[PDB]
Amino acid sequence: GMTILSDVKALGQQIWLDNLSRSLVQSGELAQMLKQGVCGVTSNPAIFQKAFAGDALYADEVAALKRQNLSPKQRYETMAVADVRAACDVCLAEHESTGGKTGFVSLEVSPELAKDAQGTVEEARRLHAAIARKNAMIKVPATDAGIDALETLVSDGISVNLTLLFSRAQTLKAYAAYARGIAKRLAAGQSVAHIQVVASFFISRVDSALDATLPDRLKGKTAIALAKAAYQDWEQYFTAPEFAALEAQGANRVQLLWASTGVKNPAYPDTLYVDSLIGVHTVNTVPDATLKAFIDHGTAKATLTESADEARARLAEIAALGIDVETLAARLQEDGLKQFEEAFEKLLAPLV
Repeated sequence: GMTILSDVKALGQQIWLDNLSRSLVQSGELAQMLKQGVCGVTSNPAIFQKAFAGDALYADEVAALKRQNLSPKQRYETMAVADVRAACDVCLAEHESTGGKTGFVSLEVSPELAKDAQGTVEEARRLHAAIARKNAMIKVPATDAGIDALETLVSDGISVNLTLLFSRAQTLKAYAAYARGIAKRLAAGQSVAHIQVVASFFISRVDSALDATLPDRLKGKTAIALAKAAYQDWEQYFTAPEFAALEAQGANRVQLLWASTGVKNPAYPDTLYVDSLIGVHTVNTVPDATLKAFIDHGTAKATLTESADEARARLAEIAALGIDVETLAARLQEDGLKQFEEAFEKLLAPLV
């Protein structure tokens, strides 16, 4: 039942909605979610493509914007920034109530910037200013250029959702970049206590890539095993003396955020990923059908740290089979970028 969201909060995990649209906010639905236990919102270009195509409240806004001398991208950004502003306003009471730890809304930069660190910084600073809300996160793909940009943006005091992570190694590189940016601010006497970063580590796409060729004892296990190992890495990195010296001065840890947590394979229970990944100081962003499945028949238990030995043993067998999860991660990141660019070009066409 609905109280499960609060039960998961008591276990230390925030549940965010992996959807955004003009009607979600305007209808009052988001506000009612923010009072039932939902704690934030994520978007991406595919989410906006679907929203723009299906939500009747965009029609008048597009007609208005087509009367102005604007590029398709600016028309999109005006629409998306307006949705994000409005959602931030709905989430602001939640955000302020925790000292700025919850109640975030994320907006992703253009996919074409993913390998351009300077361009990413420029667009992220611009979108941060355009939204003009303390609870907005700018969402940046975790390419090498994105990790470069993360350090700069953190040093600028901007909260970031670093996305398209599939790799434990790349996630550790992101933590190090974050820490460098925090250290910069502390050295300059600048605030750090409101800077929040999440590392959006993708789940279902790993199983989708591998399961058809895995042996039976591993089908549907790899993504969860990776996530459990990533969380062990997180505990080690953020408790170490190096980070503790920053946390003592007000720095926040990065948090892992489980993304792509809708189940794609009908052979697995629809709550598999949510049920399996609950642990303290994490986030899980879910699509609306998964949110409703979890409310209906999910389970709130601290599963993320259970049986880490088995997770390791499974990852050892994945390697034994010749699957290099680092090569896989790079391929999944590049393919996610291609898919997001396709979605973005698809949403821009009707805005010409």
